[PDB]
Amino acid sequence: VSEGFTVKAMMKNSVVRGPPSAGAFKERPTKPTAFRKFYERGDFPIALEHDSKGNKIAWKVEIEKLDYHHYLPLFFDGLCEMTFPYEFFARQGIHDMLEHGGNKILPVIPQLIIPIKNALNLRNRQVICVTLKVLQHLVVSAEMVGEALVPYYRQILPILNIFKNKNVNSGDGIDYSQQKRENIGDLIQETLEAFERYGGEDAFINIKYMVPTYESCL
Amino acid sequence: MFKNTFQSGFLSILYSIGSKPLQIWDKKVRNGHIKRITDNDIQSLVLEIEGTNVSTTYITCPADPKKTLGIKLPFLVMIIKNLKKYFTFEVQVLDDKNVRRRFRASNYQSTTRVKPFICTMPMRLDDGWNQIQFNLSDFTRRAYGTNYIETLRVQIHANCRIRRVYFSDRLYSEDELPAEFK
Amino acid sequence: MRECISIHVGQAGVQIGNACWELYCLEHGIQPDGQMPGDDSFNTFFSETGAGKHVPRAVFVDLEPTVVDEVRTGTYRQLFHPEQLITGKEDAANNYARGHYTIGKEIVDLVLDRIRKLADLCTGLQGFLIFHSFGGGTGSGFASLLMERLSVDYGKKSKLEFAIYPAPQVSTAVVEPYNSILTTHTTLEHSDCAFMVDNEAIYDICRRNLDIERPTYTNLNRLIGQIVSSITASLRFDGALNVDLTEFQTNLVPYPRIHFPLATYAPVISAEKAYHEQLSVAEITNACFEPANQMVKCDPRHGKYMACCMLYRGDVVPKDVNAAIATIKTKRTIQFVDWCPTGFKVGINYQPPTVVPGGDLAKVQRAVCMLSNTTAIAEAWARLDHKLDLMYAKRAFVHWYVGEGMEEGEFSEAREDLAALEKDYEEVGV
Amino acid sequence: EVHKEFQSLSVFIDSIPKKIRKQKLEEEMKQLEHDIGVLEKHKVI
Amino acid sequence: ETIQLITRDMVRELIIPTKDPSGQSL
Amino acid sequence: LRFNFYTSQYSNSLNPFYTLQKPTCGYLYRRDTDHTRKRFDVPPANLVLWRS
Amino acid sequence: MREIVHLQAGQCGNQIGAKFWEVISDEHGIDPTGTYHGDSDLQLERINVYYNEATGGKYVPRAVLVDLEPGTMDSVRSGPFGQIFRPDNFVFGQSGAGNNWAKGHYTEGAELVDSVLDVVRKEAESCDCLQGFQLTHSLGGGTGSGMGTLLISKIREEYPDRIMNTFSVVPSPKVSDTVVEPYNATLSVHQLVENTDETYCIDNEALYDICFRTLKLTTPTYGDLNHLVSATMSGVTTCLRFPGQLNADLRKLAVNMVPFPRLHFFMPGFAPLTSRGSQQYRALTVPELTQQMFDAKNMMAACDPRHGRYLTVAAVFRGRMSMKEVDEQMLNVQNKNSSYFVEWIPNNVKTAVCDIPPRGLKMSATFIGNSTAIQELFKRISEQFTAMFRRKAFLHWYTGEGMDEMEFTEAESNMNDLVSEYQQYQ
Ligand SMILES: Nc1nc2c(ncn2[C@@H]2O[C@H](COP(=O)(O)OP(=O)(O)OP(=O)(O)O)[C@@H](O)[C@H]2O)c(=O)[nH]1
Ligand SMILES: Nc1nc2c(ncn2[C@@H]2O[C@H](COP(=O)(O)OP(=O)(O)O)[C@@H](O)[C@H]2O)c(=O)[nH]1
Ligand SMILES: [Mg+2]
Repeated sequence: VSEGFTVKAMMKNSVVRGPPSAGAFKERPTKPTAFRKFYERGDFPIALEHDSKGNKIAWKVEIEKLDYHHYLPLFFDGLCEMTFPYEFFARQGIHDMLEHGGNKILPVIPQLIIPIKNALNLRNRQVICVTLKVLQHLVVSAEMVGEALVPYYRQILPILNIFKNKNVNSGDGIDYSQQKRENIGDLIQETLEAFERYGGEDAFINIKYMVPTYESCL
Repeated sequence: MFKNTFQSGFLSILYSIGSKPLQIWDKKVRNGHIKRITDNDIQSLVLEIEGTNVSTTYITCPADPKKTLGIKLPFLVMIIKNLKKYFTFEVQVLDDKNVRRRFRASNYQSTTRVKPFICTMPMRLDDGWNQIQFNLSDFTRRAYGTNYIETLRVQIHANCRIRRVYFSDRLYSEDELPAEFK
Repeated sequence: MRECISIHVGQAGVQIGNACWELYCLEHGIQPDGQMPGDDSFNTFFSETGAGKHVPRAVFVDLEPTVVDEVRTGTYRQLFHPEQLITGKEDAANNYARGHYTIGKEIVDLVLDRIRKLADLCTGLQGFLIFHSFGGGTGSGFASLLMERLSVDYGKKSKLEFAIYPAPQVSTAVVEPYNSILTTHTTLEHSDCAFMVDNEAIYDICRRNLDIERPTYTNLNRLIGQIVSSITASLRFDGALNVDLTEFQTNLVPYPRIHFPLATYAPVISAEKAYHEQLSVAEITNACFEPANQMVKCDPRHGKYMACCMLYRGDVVPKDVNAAIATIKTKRTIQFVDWCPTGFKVGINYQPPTVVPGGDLAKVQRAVCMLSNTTAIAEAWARLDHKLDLMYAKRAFVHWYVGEGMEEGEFSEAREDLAALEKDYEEVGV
Repeated sequence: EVHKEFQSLSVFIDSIPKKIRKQKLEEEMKQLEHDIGVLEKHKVI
Repeated sequence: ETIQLITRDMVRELIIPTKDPSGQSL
Repeated sequence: LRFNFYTSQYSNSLNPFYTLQKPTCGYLYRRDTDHTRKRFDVPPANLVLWRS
Repeated sequence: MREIVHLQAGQCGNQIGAKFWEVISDEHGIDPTGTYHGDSDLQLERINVYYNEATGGKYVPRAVLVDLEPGTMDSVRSGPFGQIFRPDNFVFGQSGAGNNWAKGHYTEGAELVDSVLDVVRKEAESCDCLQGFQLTHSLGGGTGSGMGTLLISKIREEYPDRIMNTFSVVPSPKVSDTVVEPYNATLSVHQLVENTDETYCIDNEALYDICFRTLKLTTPTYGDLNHLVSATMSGVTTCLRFPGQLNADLRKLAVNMVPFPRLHFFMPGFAPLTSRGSQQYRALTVPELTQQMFDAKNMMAACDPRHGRYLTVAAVFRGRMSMKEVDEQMLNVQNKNSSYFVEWIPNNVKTAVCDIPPRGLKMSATFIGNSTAIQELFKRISEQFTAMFRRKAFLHWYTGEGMDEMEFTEAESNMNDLVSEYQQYQ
């Protein structure tokens, strides 16, 4: 075969090889995070009660009087684990502290970009759908959050450009997995709609600069 | 096609409820997809078609390119969900002068050029679901001197949510229309 | 995802667990090191790591480091995790208040961590299994704290107790009429079901049905391992009528006050009586109803059955099951209560009972375990109440309890509580 | 030849050897019936 | 082979059984 | 033009009436058969993730 | 054309659906890998009533498999025909109800019901013209008897005009399988009446009697009973799939068989039942067929009919058969014992003829019958309810999920009235 731009390739009948590969669309190897270390030592005030109707997290302290500058930026880093208990505990901790996060999510927004991207930089589809769901939850559950994320669009959107054209060409087959919202590109579409909806008139010029095939809604 | 059919008060071609909706339809998709979804606005199945290029992916109403379907019904109604996206659809009609003429309705147009093969016209839409009304006889009466005898083909492009594309003999109000056509 | 967590309290509980987890290691083939030479039968008793090592989902708790050190330096020392077994410093020594108020107070925070670190590894865990003794201090005082703390802080899930009831004639200790009264008063509102066993009945079973003199406690722990394996067989092995861990309390306890059935394992036959006796179903389910073949010394002739739960294993043909239960219904000698006319529950497993080397039971192919709650169990509480009336009349060992934080009114509270439980027991069977 | 024996069984079957004998005769007859009916379906093998 | 029965609303294709035995071969 | 190979696997009848079941009864027992519980292929209904 | 939606809830319904889809796959010639492998062309023309089309020629069974614990669909996946079932049609929790109506109807079975409703509505609109629904479950349990009855109460409000027949499991006369079935069964049958128009009542003792007396099988399992049930479930929906000279769909068997909406309780049978030792001594004729259904020992509900009186009687047949003789036989069985039919209807028998027999058979029939003796199933369940409610036996397990006390009184009054209304036609 031919390596490339050489005179072996000058042959009228030669076979040249392509470039090797790139790391895009392939799962990047995981790293140990702070969540397991802080959990196995007994720091988090949570304990799983295995309810029959679906599992629910139990808080033995009052959630409305917790430190959101210490728990939430480190609960967000727990999303990057996919073993079994830690992903559930981190996901439901983020969901149950965003639900009761009245006027306490605004100052901690610059402290949670790094765990969000670090969880998003692993090319696992389940963790990406989970992070997209919690990012959908993040912009809605309070006020003044959406336009506070506007200067951070240039560092969370690059991985939101990868899987947006991932969907299913099933023809006339109704998607039996519409319940389990695992189609990643559809989720990216609603998440970008949510980012346009909250964020003011400076939103569109910031999804456009990052994602070039977006289209202005609203 | 559809020559030995009665062509009643309403004639339906596409429907998201059933076994094979795109049986007589062609599936052309390039950088897009075709799929069916239980909708969260009407609690029923709706055809879904979208792609990054609006002209590459579509569905044409006779599958065979040389075969054409014949509809003598004058009015065209289609239920589409407005996703605030680029959506075009185009018909082909016959005249008493035996010329196949086309009408193009484009979401990204604001102008109207009339020409002896295709007359392009703009299109606006409301928020969500809609009943877009088309009188083919009027469109062949104002732009063109002739009248309408037979519809030949209809095309639906991407960035849209199709349910129940049909033809009707006359404008049916909300009362006389059966509940399965809403 | 059908896990369960077994809690063993005291040197009755840990000695039961030592021989019960041997059967658990043998029915699944778990090596004593903890390796398996896709199977999902061991998930209800074992967990997996990346290196293929199986760690059991149990806790062995005691207040002295003596008997647990036998496990820690015995055969299975690499199977259990070191921190999964909880030891104390000085035992309660046949005292309820010492193990319930002062020295049971510091250890509960060193056991709740284990339960919470163990339950997080289980997704669909079904409940809790408790083995402890009334006749001691750790298994009666420390276990009562565990029941109270779980029932206030763990939810509406299940807690079945295989408690070792004191024998009616013989007993080891002498002050256990106090601790049995106090534990029964404590847990009769913070529990859902509790099976009873006593050791004299299993003694005369091993002497009569089996062919040896002089059995040890290891010869008694094997039958407890067999009954606990037949109880949880359905979650581990396939069957026609699976029995989950949720419908023992749904089927055996009608009322909040009565939650005390009996227990009986049917094919207690040595390998000598195995090659002679027939190999059908009907003659072994006719032996669970013999009062001599019982694991609690009582007669159901003076009592009435409320509900029964028969679990079968092996080549049980359901026609013989149907005909045997019908012929059980035909007998006048077994009489029932008016308000439970059906009375039976049948669960069938496709797995024959496994054979433990060093055991004394034969290699049998069918097995029946029967759990019935019977009004005749009220005489056991009646004779224990008579014992407490003879004891408290002369104020016998009262000073051993008030000296560490037990009030005088707790005696009256426990006595009146069990008097009310008696009154309810005779008002149930009418 | 197997079915010749099956009609010579007891008319009231209660014991365990009679039961197991009926089971093996039924298993033999059914193995042979499956083999016969599989081959009889066509002509080319 | 299949024959197309195009009616109003519903479009159905129906198959025609053939008279060939055609055999099999284990 | 049609193969349809042998199965050696009885596939339910009514006139002879043998029912295809794994052996769990008399005669055909074979005590070393595998009556254990296996691994599935579908997760349970985790409704907490399905809507989030 | 007229597609059938199949519902199964609980482990009894799951085993029944495991065996029912072992017979339909046999008769429509469906491989365990999901491919047509038959040798005819009559089996492919109306295959849409049970199998949707998948990419690659694959035929998946259109059904909903519902449970609340993973302890029984491991068996249906490990079964011989468990690979054709679609993964997304499985909906199940982790901790089950455990012989409880209150849990599986209000607390556990009500949170997961939105997933089952979503799966049903997503699947049911994939039919071209839906005919109706069919549910197999057990009243004596808690998973089926709560959750499937919740589905019964919800889908009927969803589509208020489709056919809903059920294959229910009523209790045994003497042997019990659960101590609390006088609670779950009555609380399910109180809700069954106002939503269903046809109820097939099956019980296990009658099937044991069938498999022992009429069959000479000495070691029958539950699968040998599931096969006998599946014979009737395939017999009922016969004419939908295959042509003939006298067809009958489920609407045909609904209009013809109930004079009143509260009289929709039925009890089935199956015609050819010859032992292996009685094969060569008996001839498959229509009189020897028609003798068996009007005999008590060939019936799938443990209720002797000469206590009662047949109101409406249905019978479908199979195979290319003579017709003058079958009408003669029904007239003879109608005119000999005139005391076993009511006198205010002259023609109580419905006849439908197909031409494709079940495989390995040539002549067969399936009898669906409403009568008066089915009351004996409900009278004793009411007396058991009175014997248990007068002592408030297991009531604490039911009030602990958000139930009430007057609801039980209302259920017992409605069931006593349903009891009383059937008795006037004796
Ligand atoms: N069947 C059986 N009974 C046991 C066993 N070990 C102890 N017992 C019983 O337990 C009773 C005494 O209570 P224990 O469990 O021994 O002691 P404890 O409950 O931990 O309380 P402490 O003595 O203070 O540690 C005696 O009546 C024994 O019969 C055993 O291995 N098997
Ligand atoms: N005919 C038949 N009945 C069954 C089968 N499996 C279970 N049953 C019946 O189901 C009843 C018990 O159902 P149960 O386990 O309590 O249902 P659950 O609510 O899902 O737990 C018993 O009375 C059995 O007779 C089967 O395979 N066939
Ligand atoms: Mg001790």
